[PDB]
Amino acid sequence: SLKVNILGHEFSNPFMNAAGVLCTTEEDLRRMTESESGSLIGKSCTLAPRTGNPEPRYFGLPLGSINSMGLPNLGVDFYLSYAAQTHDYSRKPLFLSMSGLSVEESVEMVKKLVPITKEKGTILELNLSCPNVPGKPQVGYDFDTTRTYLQKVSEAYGLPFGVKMPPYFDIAHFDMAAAVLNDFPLVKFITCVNSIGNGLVIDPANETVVIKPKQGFGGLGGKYVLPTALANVNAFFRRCPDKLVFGCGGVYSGEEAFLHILAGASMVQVGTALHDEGPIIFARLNKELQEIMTNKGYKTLDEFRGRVKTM
Amino acid sequence: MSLKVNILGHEFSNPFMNAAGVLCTTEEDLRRMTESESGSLIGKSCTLAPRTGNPEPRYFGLPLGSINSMGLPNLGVDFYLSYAAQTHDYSRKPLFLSMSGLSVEESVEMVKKLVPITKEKGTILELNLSCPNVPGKPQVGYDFDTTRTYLQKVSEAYGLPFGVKMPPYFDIAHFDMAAAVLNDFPLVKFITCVNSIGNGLVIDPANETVVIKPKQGFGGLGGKYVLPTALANVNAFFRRCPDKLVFGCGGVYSGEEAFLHILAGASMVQVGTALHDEGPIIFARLNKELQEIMTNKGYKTLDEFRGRVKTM
Ligand SMILES: Cc1cc2nc3c(=O)[nH]c(=O)nc-3n(C[C@H](O)[C@H](O)[C@H](O)COP(=O)(O)O)c2cc1C
Ligand SMILES: Cc1cc2nc3c(=O)[nH]c(=O)nc-3n(C[C@H](O)[C@H](O)[C@H](O)COP(=O)(O)O)c2cc1C
Repeated sequence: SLKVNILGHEFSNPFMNAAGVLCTTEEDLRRMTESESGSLIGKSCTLAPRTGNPEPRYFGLPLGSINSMGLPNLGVDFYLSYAAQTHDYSRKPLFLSMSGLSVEESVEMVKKLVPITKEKGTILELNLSCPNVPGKPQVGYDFDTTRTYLQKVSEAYGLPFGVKMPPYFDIAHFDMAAAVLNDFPLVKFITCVNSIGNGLVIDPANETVVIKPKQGFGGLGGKYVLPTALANVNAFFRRCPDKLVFGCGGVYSGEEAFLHILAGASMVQVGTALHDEGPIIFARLNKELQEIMTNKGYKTLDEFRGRVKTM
Repeated sequence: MSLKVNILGHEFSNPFMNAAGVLCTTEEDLRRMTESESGSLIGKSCTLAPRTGNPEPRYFGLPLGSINSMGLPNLGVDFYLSYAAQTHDYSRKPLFLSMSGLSVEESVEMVKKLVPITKEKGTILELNLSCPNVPGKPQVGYDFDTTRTYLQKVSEAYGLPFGVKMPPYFDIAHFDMAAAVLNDFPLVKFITCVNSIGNGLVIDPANETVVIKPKQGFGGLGGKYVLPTALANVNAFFRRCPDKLVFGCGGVYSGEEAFLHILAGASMVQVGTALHDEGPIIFARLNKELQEIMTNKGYKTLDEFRGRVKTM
């Protein structure tokens, strides 16, 4: 059994898309709904539509991806209408990611979600980590600013929600981040992690960067990020015992999913690998994770979630 | 054709050296680096008193790199100063020493001891603001107020040009903030980008157990994991600190990666994980591979393409 029971919902399996991959348009979301994924999440949205950064803004790499999309999205009203009128909740639960570029914008957006969450059960993931908007640094790397967002969003939304965090690389930062998150009881899950921000890829043949925005600087995903993701998942799993942790980063196989769950993940998100392979990946992921559990004698994910062994 | 680099008052035969921490802890390590084809070498980050470091296992080689939590094992500052003063053959190549005191008071005492040896022998200082593996000691480089303090106290105590080993940054505001601090210290002549990507976690799916013992399995990542991060940091500081040099460190396994670092702005190129895997023979291979790339492109010197990465 791959089932996950959290937030009052039954999820058929722990897999979903990472925000931003296969979730921007109505057709994208249809394809995620029809897939074997246990859930799905809408593109991080803004109050008004955006077309995003200029091209080229995505480059697939042997070890993953680099991107600077720039939050292209159809605007909050599109995703709310999708959540209210279009999505088939009998197939699977639905998350929406919101990434207002100011606390005021984020507050306006979540207020609109309230009635739809109440009526339909739509779940909010507040994005505190977009690394690709020029002039808008990651909110999650300023703990005073993070505290402000969480306060104002908690007050405006007033229902349980989650947060998408940037990756941290210092034990003191894990402690400081957890201290802020633990002051907000409505934050019921933490998604670790967003892209490793502001990497640079250069093509040796033409001596040129591979993406146009920000002088070539963009978010890294895929195989580059697995050990970082696992560390963040485990660090918050241990520091935030009354919250759930969702794993995101470097998942290409059931084995990586198993590691995320062992580190403490309740749901497992798939970005770069899904971009590479398409939504058929979720069928493969379910099969591979089931095999591993079968071979190890695990009847349910609860038997090993967060049970990574240390020396 | 030439791989020569003229910086810091020296002619380096080529841009390659070890990354601090790899093949540089013992006298025997340092001899092997000196005998290698490397353009330079740097001593293990040291502390005022000797350290044996963390318990085993504390290093694990990976298909895409390495994870470690060594814990700053080193023979103590007096050993490296004595190596620099009496043992090192400067006719072979210049010497850097890395210092990583666990408090600013410790660093000040260490750099004061270095002053006369730098004056006499020309030994170069790299101040480590980024060790991610000592429990309870966060990266100084991730606190810009603390960084300003270290740089003020070390500038005042040492009083000669030196460099800094920085942790990797992942946010444009952080590049801006880091550069604003570094640009206030004229004695900071070079910036080495980057130290390990800190506090990664590797788990073996077969036994469900982490692969290193210290810090519940959390350790710094090196190798293929870090190349795009290293290139970004190199280029970000190359642009923001035009009065300083940048050294590249991270993800170098071949002449191709070295070429990319130099294109991004690197004056010297440091090799960590790949050197740990291959041994000091790697430097001969790197020189050959970089020259081959230059030959194919029609470049005669590094100066022809250093910092000339193109954007769109
Ligand atoms: C093309 C692309 C678009 C993305 N857009 C978003 C987004 O809108 N919101 C968000 O929280 N993360 C976004 N990310 C980050 C992913 O959600 C994910 O955190 C990251 O790619 C790491 O997972 P991976 O290793 O599976 O790619 C995006 C990633 C990619 C590659
Ligand atoms: C075994 C080991 C020991 C290290 N010790 C140090 C050290 O003492 N001082 C330091 O500044 N960096 C240290 N590092 C970081 C490396 O100098 C380098 O910044 C990092 O490994 C990235 O380069 P690479 O990708 O070539 O490994 C160490 C790395 C390894 C693998």
